[PDB]
Amino acid sequence: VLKVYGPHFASPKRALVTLIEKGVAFETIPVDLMKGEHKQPAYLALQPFGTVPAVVDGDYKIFESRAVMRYVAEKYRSQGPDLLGKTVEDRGQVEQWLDVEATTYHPPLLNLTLHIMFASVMGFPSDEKLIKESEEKLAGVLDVYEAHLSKSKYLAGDFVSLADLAHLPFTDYLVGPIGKAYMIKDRKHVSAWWDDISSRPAWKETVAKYSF
Amino acid sequence: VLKVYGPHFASPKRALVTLIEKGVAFETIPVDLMKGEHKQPAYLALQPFGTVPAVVDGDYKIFESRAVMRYVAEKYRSQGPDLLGKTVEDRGQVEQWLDVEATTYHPPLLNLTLHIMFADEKLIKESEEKLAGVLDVYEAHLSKSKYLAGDFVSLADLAHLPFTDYLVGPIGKAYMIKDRKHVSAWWDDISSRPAWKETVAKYSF
Ligand SMILES: N[C@@H](CCC(=O)N[C@@H](CS(=O)(=O)O)C(=O)NCC(=O)O)C(=O)O
Ligand SMILES: N[C@@H](CCC(=O)N[C@@H](CSO)C(=O)NCC(=O)O)C(=O)O
Ligand SMILES: [Br-]
Ligand SMILES: [Br-]
Repeated sequence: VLKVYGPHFASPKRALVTLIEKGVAFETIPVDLMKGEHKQPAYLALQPFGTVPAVVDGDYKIFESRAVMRYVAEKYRSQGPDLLGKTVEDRGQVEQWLDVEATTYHPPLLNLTLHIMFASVMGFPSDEKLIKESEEKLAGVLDVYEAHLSKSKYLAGDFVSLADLAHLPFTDYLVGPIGKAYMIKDRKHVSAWWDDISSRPAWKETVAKYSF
Repeated sequence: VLKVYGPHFASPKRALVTLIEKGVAFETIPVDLMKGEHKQPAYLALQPFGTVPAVVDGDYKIFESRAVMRYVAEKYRSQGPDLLGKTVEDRGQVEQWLDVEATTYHPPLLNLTLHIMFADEKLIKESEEKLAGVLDVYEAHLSKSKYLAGDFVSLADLAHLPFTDYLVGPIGKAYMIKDRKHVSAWWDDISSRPAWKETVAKYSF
Protein backbone atom coordinates (compact mmCIF):
# COMPACT_ATOMS: atom_id res chain seq x y z
CA VAL A 1 0.00 0.00 0.00
CA LEU A 2 3.18 2.09 0.05
CA LYS A 3 3.01 4.55 -2.88
CA VAL A 4 5.67 6.07 -5.08
CA TYR A 5 5.02 9.25 -7.07
CA GLY A 6 6.52 9.72 -10.55
CA PRO A 7 8.00 6.31 -11.39
CA HIS A 8 8.84 7.12 -15.05
CA PHE A 9 11.53 9.60 -14.01
CA ALA A 10 15.09 8.83 -12.87
CA SER A 11 15.34 9.86 -9.17
CA PRO A 12 12.26 7.86 -8.21
CA LYS A 13 13.93 4.74 -9.59
CA ARG A 14 16.47 4.97 -6.74
CA ALA A 15 13.50 4.26 -4.47
CA LEU A 16 11.93 1.71 -6.77
CA VAL A 17 15.03 -0.49 -7.02
CA THR A 18 15.49 -0.37 -3.26
CA LEU A 19 11.89 -1.47 -2.75
CA ILE A 20 12.24 -4.34 -5.21
CA GLU A 21 15.60 -5.46 -3.76
CA LYS A 22 13.85 -5.59 -0.39
CA GLY A 23 10.78 -7.45 -1.70
CA VAL A 24 8.44 -4.73 -0.46
CA ALA A 25 4.92 -4.45 -1.93
CA PHE A 26 4.15 -1.01 -3.36
CA GLU A 27 2.19 0.93 -5.95
CA THR A 28 3.07 3.87 -8.16
CA ILE A 29 1.23 7.08 -9.01
CA PRO A 30 2.07 9.00 -12.23
CA VAL A 31 3.06 12.67 -12.16
CA ASP A 32 2.99 14.80 -15.33
CA LEU A 33 6.10 17.01 -15.16
CA MET A 34 5.63 18.31 -18.71
CA LYS A 35 2.23 19.87 -17.87
CA GLY A 36 3.49 20.88 -14.44
CA GLU A 37 1.44 18.56 -12.21
CA HIS A 38 4.48 18.55 -9.88
CA LYS A 39 4.08 22.33 -9.37
CA GLN A 40 0.31 22.27 -8.70
CA PRO A 41 -1.25 22.28 -5.16
CA ALA A 42 -2.18 18.54 -4.99
CA TYR A 43 1.43 17.42 -5.37
CA LEU A 44 2.97 20.34 -3.43
CA ALA A 45 1.21 19.04 -0.31
CA LEU A 46 3.32 15.88 -0.54
CA GLN A 47 6.56 17.41 -1.81
CA PRO A 48 6.85 21.13 -0.98
CA PHE A 49 9.81 21.61 -3.32
CA GLY A 50 7.74 20.31 -6.22
CA THR A 51 9.98 17.45 -7.39
CA VAL A 52 9.63 13.67 -7.72
CA PRO A 53 9.72 11.27 -5.97
CA ALA A 54 7.44 11.50 -3.01
CA VAL A 55 6.40 8.44 -1.06
CA VAL A 56 3.19 7.99 0.94
CA ASP A 57 3.19 5.09 3.42
CA GLY A 58 0.04 4.77 5.48
CA ASP A 59 0.04 7.67 7.88
CA TYR A 60 3.62 8.43 6.83
CA LYS A 61 5.00 10.86 4.20
CA ILE A 62 8.65 11.11 3.04
CA PHE A 63 10.58 12.63 0.07
CA GLU A 64 14.18 13.00 -1.28
CA SER A 65 15.04 9.85 -3.23
CA ARG A 66 18.06 8.81 -1.08
CA ALA A 67 16.18 9.53 2.18
CA VAL A 68 13.53 7.20 0.79
CA MET A 69 16.22 4.58 0.10
CA ARG A 70 17.49 4.81 3.69
CA TYR A 71 14.00 4.64 5.16
CA VAL A 72 12.98 1.58 3.17
CA ALA A 73 16.30 -0.08 3.98
CA GLU A 74 15.91 0.53 7.71
CA LYS A 75 12.21 -0.27 8.04
CA TYR A 76 12.77 -3.51 6.15
CA ARG A 77 16.30 -4.16 7.39
CA SER A 78 15.63 -7.73 8.46
CA GLN A 79 14.53 -8.99 5.04
CA GLY A 80 16.40 -9.22 1.72
CA PRO A 81 20.05 -8.15 1.34
CA ASP A 82 21.36 -5.64 3.85
CA LEU A 83 21.85 -2.54 1.78
CA LEU A 84 23.01 -0.63 4.86
CA GLY A 85 25.73 -3.14 5.81
CA LYS A 86 26.03 -5.11 9.04
CA THR A 87 27.98 -2.83 11.42
CA VAL A 88 27.95 0.89 12.28
CA GLU A 89 31.24 1.21 10.37
CA ASP A 90 29.87 -0.57 7.31
CA ARG A 91 26.95 1.80 7.44
CA GLY A 92 29.31 4.77 7.70
CA GLN A 93 30.82 3.70 4.36
CA VAL A 94 27.39 3.33 2.78
CA GLU A 95 26.49 6.81 3.98
CA GLN A 96 29.83 8.09 2.71
CA TRP A 97 29.40 6.91 -0.86
CA LEU A 98 25.67 7.84 -0.88
CA ASP A 99 26.70 11.41 -0.07
CA VAL A 100 29.37 11.27 -2.77
CA GLU A 101 26.64 10.27 -5.28
CA ALA A 102 24.44 13.15 -4.18
CA THR A 103 27.06 15.90 -3.84
CA THR A 104 29.73 14.98 -6.33
CA TYR A 105 28.72 12.32 -8.90
CA HIS A 106 25.17 13.35 -9.59
CA PRO A 107 25.43 17.13 -10.14
CA PRO A 108 27.56 17.12 -13.34
CA LEU A 109 25.72 14.01 -14.55
CA LEU A 110 22.47 15.89 -13.98
CA ASN A 111 23.79 18.71 -16.13
CA LEU A 112 24.58 16.27 -18.92
CA THR A 113 21.11 14.73 -18.64
CA LEU A 114 19.32 18.06 -18.75
CA HIS A 115 21.29 19.58 -21.59
CA ILE A 116 21.56 16.55 -23.85
CA MET A 117 18.37 14.64 -23.16
CA PHE A 118 16.06 17.54 -22.26
CA ALA A 119 17.69 20.37 -24.20
CA SER A 120 14.26 21.95 -24.97
CA VAL A 121 13.56 22.36 -21.26
CA MET A 122 16.87 24.24 -20.89
CA GLY A 123 16.42 26.50 -23.92
CA PHE A 124 18.53 27.42 -26.93
CA PRO A 125 21.28 27.95 -27.88
CA SER A 126 22.42 24.98 -25.83
CA ASP A 127 25.20 25.57 -23.32
CA GLU A 128 27.98 23.71 -25.14
CA LYS A 129 30.44 25.08 -22.62
CA LEU A 130 28.58 23.76 -19.56
CA ILE A 131 28.27 20.41 -21.35
CA LYS A 132 32.06 20.21 -21.82
CA GLU A 133 32.70 21.23 -18.18
CA SER A 134 30.23 18.73 -16.83
CA GLU A 135 31.72 15.93 -18.86
CA GLU A 136 35.17 16.87 -17.56
CA LYS A 137 34.01 17.00 -13.95
CA LEU A 138 32.29 13.59 -14.13
CA ALA A 139 35.38 11.98 -15.69
CA GLY A 140 37.41 13.19 -12.71
CA VAL A 141 34.88 11.67 -10.33
CA LEU A 142 34.99 8.50 -12.37
CA ASP A 143 38.81 8.46 -12.18
CA VAL A 144 38.54 8.29 -8.37
CA TYR A 145 35.95 5.51 -8.64
CA GLU A 146 38.26 3.52 -10.90
CA ALA A 147 41.06 3.62 -8.30
CA HIS A 148 38.65 2.93 -5.48
CA LEU A 149 36.78 0.07 -7.14
CA SER A 150 40.11 -1.57 -7.96
CA LYS A 151 40.52 -2.00 -4.16
CA SER A 152 36.83 -2.74 -3.33
CA LYS A 153 34.18 -4.90 -5.08
CA TYR A 154 31.39 -2.40 -4.42
CA LEU A 155 31.50 1.23 -3.31
CA ALA A 156 31.09 0.60 0.45
CA GLY A 157 33.05 -2.67 0.64
CA ASP A 158 32.35 -6.29 -0.31
CA PHE A 159 28.58 -6.02 -0.22
CA VAL A 160 26.18 -4.24 -2.60
CA SER A 161 24.52 -1.31 -0.86
CA LEU A 162 22.33 1.79 -1.20
CA ALA A 163 25.42 3.62 -2.47
CA ASP A 164 25.74 1.37 -5.52
CA LEU A 165 22.03 1.39 -6.17
CA ALA A 166 21.85 5.19 -6.11
CA HIS A 167 24.01 5.32 -9.28
CA LEU A 168 21.67 3.14 -11.34
CA PRO A 169 19.05 5.54 -12.79
CA PHE A 170 21.26 8.31 -14.21
CA THR A 171 24.23 6.18 -15.19
CA ASP A 172 21.72 4.19 -17.26
CA TYR A 173 21.08 7.50 -19.09
CA LEU A 174 24.81 8.14 -19.42
CA VAL A 175 25.51 4.83 -21.18
CA GLY A 176 22.33 5.08 -23.27
CA PRO A 177 20.36 8.18 -24.29
CA ILE A 178 23.11 10.62 -23.22
CA GLY A 179 25.37 8.70 -25.57
CA LYS A 180 28.51 8.55 -23.41
CA ALA A 181 28.93 4.83 -22.61
CA TYR A 182 32.71 5.19 -23.06
CA MET A 183 33.08 7.10 -19.78
CA ILE A 184 32.13 3.83 -18.10
CA LYS A 185 33.69 1.39 -20.63
CA ASP A 186 37.12 3.03 -20.75
CA ARG A 187 37.55 2.52 -16.97
CA LYS A 188 37.94 -1.23 -16.43
CA HIS A 189 36.99 -1.55 -12.76
CA VAL A 190 34.09 0.88 -13.08
CA SER A 191 32.84 -0.99 -16.11
CA ALA A 192 32.88 -4.39 -14.39
CA TRP A 193 31.19 -2.82 -11.39
CA TRP A 194 28.59 -1.14 -13.66
CA ASP A 195 27.98 -4.45 -15.42
CA ASP A 196 27.43 -6.10 -12.03
CA ILE A 197 24.85 -3.77 -10.43
CA SER A 198 22.87 -2.91 -13.58
CA SER A 199 22.31 -6.57 -14.39
CA ARG A 200 20.93 -7.28 -10.92
CA PRO A 201 17.38 -8.65 -11.24
CA ALA A 202 15.84 -5.81 -9.21
CA TRP A 203 17.25 -3.22 -11.57
CA LYS A 204 16.18 -5.18 -14.66
CA GLU A 205 12.62 -5.26 -13.27
CA THR A 206 12.68 -1.52 -12.42
CA VAL A 207 13.53 -0.75 -16.01
CA ALA A 208 11.04 -3.22 -17.50
CA LYS A 209 8.15 -1.77 -15.50
CA TYR A 210 8.85 1.95 -15.11
CA SER A 211 10.34 3.30 -18.32
CA PHE A 212 8.83 5.10 -21.37
CA VAL B 1 41.18 9.43 19.66
CA LEU B 2 39.05 10.50 16.71
CA LYS B 3 40.67 13.08 14.42
CA VAL B 4 39.11 15.68 12.14
CA TYR B 5 40.96 17.40 9.32
CA GLY B 6 40.30 21.02 8.34
CA PRO B 7 38.29 22.47 11.23
CA HIS B 8 38.59 26.08 10.03
CA PHE B 9 36.44 25.44 6.98
CA ALA B 10 32.68 25.49 7.03
CA SER B 11 31.80 21.96 5.96
CA PRO B 12 33.89 20.25 8.70
CA LYS B 13 31.98 22.20 11.33
CA ARG B 14 28.92 19.98 10.60
CA ALA B 15 31.00 17.12 12.02
CA LEU B 16 32.59 19.24 14.79
CA VAL B 17 29.26 20.44 16.21
CA THR B 18 27.88 16.89 16.09
CA LEU B 19 30.90 15.63 18.05
CA ILE B 20 30.48 18.36 20.67
CA GLU B 21 26.67 17.79 20.96
CA LYS B 22 27.41 14.09 21.60
CA GLY B 23 30.14 14.77 24.16
CA VAL B 24 32.76 12.92 22.08
CA ALA B 25 36.54 13.54 22.52
CA PHE B 26 38.39 14.45 19.30
CA GLU B 27 41.41 16.29 17.92
CA THR B 28 41.70 18.44 14.85
CA ILE B 29 44.47 18.69 12.28
CA PRO B 30 44.84 21.74 10.01
CA VAL B 31 44.81 21.55 6.22
CA ASP B 32 46.84 24.18 4.36
CA LEU B 33 45.06 25.01 1.10
CA MET B 34 47.53 27.78 0.31
CA LYS B 35 50.26 25.17 0.06
CA GLY B 36 47.98 22.65 -1.70
CA GLU B 37 48.31 20.11 1.11
CA HIS B 38 44.83 18.92 0.07
CA LYS B 39 46.03 18.00 -3.42
CA GLN B 40 49.11 16.11 -2.24
CA PRO B 41 49.27 12.29 -1.79
CA ALA B 42 49.17 12.05 2.05
CA TYR B 43 45.85 13.84 2.28
CA LEU B 44 44.44 12.24 -0.87
CA ALA B 45 44.94 8.86 0.86
CA LEU B 46 42.39 10.01 3.48
CA GLN B 47 40.08 11.98 1.19
CA PRO B 48 40.46 11.04 -2.50
CA PHE B 49 38.50 14.06 -3.80
CA GLY B 50 40.89 16.38 -2.04
CA THR B 51 38.24 18.19 0.04
CA VAL B 52 37.64 18.68 3.77
CA PRO B 53 36.81 17.16 6.17
CA ALA B 54 38.50 13.83 6.58
CA VAL B 55 37.90 11.88 9.75
CA VAL B 56 39.98 9.10 11.20
CA ASP B 57 38.76 7.05 14.13
CA GLY B 58 41.48 4.62 15.06
CA ASP B 59 41.80 2.42 11.95
CA TYR B 60 38.47 3.68 10.55
CA LYS B 61 38.42 6.42 7.89
CA ILE B 62 35.31 8.28 6.83
CA PHE B 63 34.60 11.40 4.79
CA GLU B 64 31.63 13.55 3.58
CA SER B 65 30.58 15.86 6.35
CA ARG B 66 27.02 14.50 6.64
CA ALA B 67 28.17 10.89 6.44
CA VAL B 68 30.41 11.69 9.43
CA MET B 69 27.46 13.27 11.28
CA ARG B 70 25.44 10.07 10.79
CA TYR B 71 28.35 7.81 11.84
CA VAL B 72 29.00 9.75 15.05
CA ALA B 73 25.29 9.93 15.91
CA GLU B 74 24.88 6.18 15.39
CA LYS B 75 28.08 5.15 17.18
CA TYR B 76 27.33 7.34 20.21
CA ARG B 77 23.59 7.07 19.98
CA SER B 78 23.11 6.30 23.65
CA GLN B 79 24.74 9.49 24.95
CA GLY B 80 23.78 13.16 24.70
CA PRO B 81 20.78 14.33 22.74
CA ASP B 82 19.51 11.79 20.21
CA LEU B 83 20.15 13.60 16.97
CA LEU B 84 18.61 10.76 14.99
CA GLY B 85 15.17 10.74 16.61
CA LYS B 86 13.78 7.68 18.37
CA THR B 87 11.86 5.79 15.64
CA VAL B 88 12.44 4.71 12.03
CA GLU B 89 9.89 7.31 10.89
CA ASP B 90 11.73 9.91 12.93
CA ARG B 91 14.98 8.99 11.31
CA GLY B 92 13.38 9.14 7.87
CA GLN B 93 12.49 12.78 8.46
CA VAL B 94 16.08 13.50 9.58
CA GLU B 95 17.38 11.93 6.37
CA GLN B 96 14.83 13.86 4.30
CA TRP B 97 15.89 17.28 5.58
CA LEU B 98 19.58 16.28 5.56
CA ASP B 99 19.26 15.60 1.85
CA VAL B 100 17.30 18.85 1.39
CA GLU B 101 20.22 20.64 3.04
CA ALA B 102 22.70 18.87 0.75
CA THR B 103 20.84 18.98 -2.62
CA THR B 104 18.67 22.08 -2.37
CA TYR B 105 19.64 24.47 0.43
CA HIS B 106 23.47 24.37 0.20
CA PRO B 107 24.18 24.68 -3.56
CA PRO B 108 22.88 28.21 -3.99
CA LEU B 109 24.29 29.24 -0.60
CA LEU B 110 27.66 27.78 -1.64
CA ASN B 111 27.47 30.00 -4.69
CA LEU B 112 26.90 33.10 -2.59
CA THR B 113 29.81 32.05 -0.37
CA LEU B 114 32.27 31.54 -3.25
CA HIS B 115 31.35 34.80 -5.00
CA ILE B 116 30.84 37.19 -2.10
CA MET B 117 33.40 35.87 0.43
CA PHE B 118 36.16 34.38 -1.79
CA ALA B 119 36.41 36.59 -4.90
CA ASP B 120 29.78 37.44 -11.28
CA GLU B 121 26.88 39.75 -10.35
CA LYS B 122 24.19 37.76 -12.23
CA LEU B 123 24.94 34.40 -10.64
CA ILE B 124 24.76 36.13 -7.24
CA LYS B 125 21.26 37.47 -7.94
CA GLU B 126 20.09 34.12 -9.30
CA SER B 127 21.48 32.11 -6.39
CA GLU B 128 19.95 34.52 -3.82
CA GLU B 129 16.57 34.17 -5.48
CA LYS B 130 16.91 30.38 -5.53
CA LEU B 131 17.81 30.30 -1.83
CA ALA B 132 14.92 32.68 -1.03
CA GLY B 133 12.52 30.18 -2.62
CA VAL B 134 14.06 27.42 -0.51
CA LEU B 135 13.68 29.55 2.62
CA ASP B 136 9.99 30.25 1.87
CA VAL B 137 9.32 26.52 2.02
CA TYR B 138 11.24 26.24 5.35
CA GLU B 139 9.20 29.15 6.68
CA ALA B 140 5.96 27.30 5.95
CA HIS B 141 7.33 24.02 7.37
CA LEU B 142 8.78 25.50 10.56
CA SER B 143 5.31 26.91 11.33
CA LYS B 144 3.92 23.43 11.83
CA SER B 145 7.13 21.88 13.12
CA LYS B 146 9.50 23.14 15.84
CA TYR B 147 12.61 21.76 14.15
CA LEU B 148 13.04 20.45 10.61
CA ALA B 149 12.51 16.75 11.40
CA GLY B 150 9.84 17.30 14.06
CA ASP B 151 9.79 18.30 17.75
CA PHE B 152 13.45 17.40 18.36
CA VAL B 153 16.77 18.95 17.27
CA SER B 154 18.60 16.72 14.85
CA LEU B 155 21.47 16.26 12.42
CA ALA B 156 19.30 18.00 9.80
CA ASP B 157 19.19 21.23 11.76
CA LEU B 158 22.89 21.05 12.67
CA ALA B 159 23.83 20.61 8.96
CA HIS B 160 22.54 24.15 8.32
CA LEU B 161 24.78 25.85 10.90
CA PRO B 162 28.15 26.57 9.18
CA PHE B 163 27.12 28.14 5.85
CA THR B 164 24.10 29.94 7.27
CA ASP B 165 26.56 31.47 9.76
CA TYR B 166 28.24 32.85 6.65
CA LEU B 167 24.90 34.05 5.23
CA VAL B 168 23.96 36.09 8.33
CA GLY B 169 27.52 37.37 8.79
CA PRO B 170 30.30 37.78 6.18
CA ILE B 171 28.00 37.24 3.17
CA GLY B 172 25.93 40.10 4.57
CA LYS B 173 22.41 38.81 4.01
CA ALA B 174 20.99 38.27 7.50
CA TYR B 175 17.66 39.73 6.30
CA MET B 176 17.02 36.46 4.45
CA ILE B 177 16.73 34.77 7.85
CA LYS B 178 15.46 37.67 9.93
CA ASP B 179 12.55 38.56 7.62
CA ARG B 180 11.09 35.09 8.06
CA LYS B 181 9.60 34.85 11.51
CA HIS B 182 9.67 31.06 11.97
CA VAL B 183 12.93 30.45 10.15
CA SER B 184 14.44 33.22 12.26
CA ALA B 185 13.17 31.88 15.58
CA TRP B 186 14.54 28.51 14.53
CA TRP B 187 17.95 29.94 13.65
CA ASP B 188 18.18 31.80 16.98
CA ASP B 189 17.47 28.53 18.75
CA ILE B 190 19.91 26.13 17.09
CA SER B 191 22.72 28.68 16.63
CA SER B 192 22.60 29.62 20.32
CA ARG B 193 23.16 26.04 21.47
CA PRO B 194 26.45 25.76 23.45
CA ALA B 195 27.91 23.15 21.10
CA TRP B 196 27.70 25.49 18.12
CA LYS B 197 28.95 28.47 20.11
CA GLU B 198 31.91 26.37 21.23
CA THR B 199 32.55 25.20 17.66
CA VAL B 200 32.68 28.82 16.50
CA ALA B 201 34.91 30.08 19.31
CA LYS B 202 37.44 27.36 18.54
CA TYR B 203 37.36 27.01 14.77
CA SER B 204 36.53 30.31 13.02
CA PHE B 205 39.04 31.66 10.47
N1 LIG C 1 17.08 15.72 -4.58
C1 LIG C 1 15.86 15.28 -5.15
C2 LIG C 1 15.80 15.72 -6.62
C3 LIG C 1 14.57 15.16 -7.29
C4 LIG C 1 14.39 15.81 -8.68
O1 LIG C 1 15.03 16.78 -8.99
N2 LIG C 1 13.44 15.26 -9.59
C5 LIG C 1 13.26 15.83 -10.88
C6 LIG C 1 12.95 14.73 -11.89
S1 LIG C 1 14.34 13.59 -12.11
O2 LIG C 1 15.64 14.35 -12.38
O3 LIG C 1 14.69 12.86 -10.85
O4 LIG C 1 14.05 12.53 -13.13
C7 LIG C 1 12.08 16.79 -10.90
O5 LIG C 1 11.14 16.61 -10.19
N3 LIG C 1 12.10 17.92 -11.81
C8 LIG C 1 10.97 18.81 -11.85
C9 LIG C 1 11.35 20.27 -11.74
O6 LIG C 1 12.32 20.61 -11.03
O7 LIG C 1 10.66 21.12 -12.36
C10 LIG C 1 15.74 13.76 -5.03
O8 LIG C 1 16.75 12.99 -5.23
O9 LIG C 1 14.61 13.24 -4.72
N1 LIG D 1 14.20 20.85 -15.91
C1 LIG D 1 13.98 21.15 -14.49
C2 LIG D 1 14.35 19.88 -13.66
C3 LIG D 1 13.90 18.57 -14.35
C4 LIG D 1 14.75 17.36 -13.95
O1 LIG D 1 15.43 17.43 -12.92
N2 LIG D 1 14.82 16.12 -14.73
C5 LIG D 1 14.18 15.60 -16.06
C6 LIG D 1 13.58 14.16 -15.89
S1 LIG D 1 15.00 12.95 -15.88
O2 LIG D 1 14.17 11.48 -15.72
C7 LIG D 1 13.05 16.58 -16.61
O3 LIG D 1 13.37 17.67 -17.10
N3 LIG D 1 11.75 16.21 -16.59
C8 LIG D 1 10.73 17.16 -17.11
C9 LIG D 1 10.06 16.68 -18.45
O4 LIG D 1 10.18 15.47 -18.78
O5 LIG D 1 9.45 17.55 -19.11
C10 LIG D 1 14.86 22.39 -14.12
O6 LIG D 1 14.93 23.30 -14.99
O7 LIG D 1 15.42 22.41 -13.01
BR1 LIG E 1 5.33 9.09 -13.76
BR1 LIG F 1 42.09 23.98 8.91
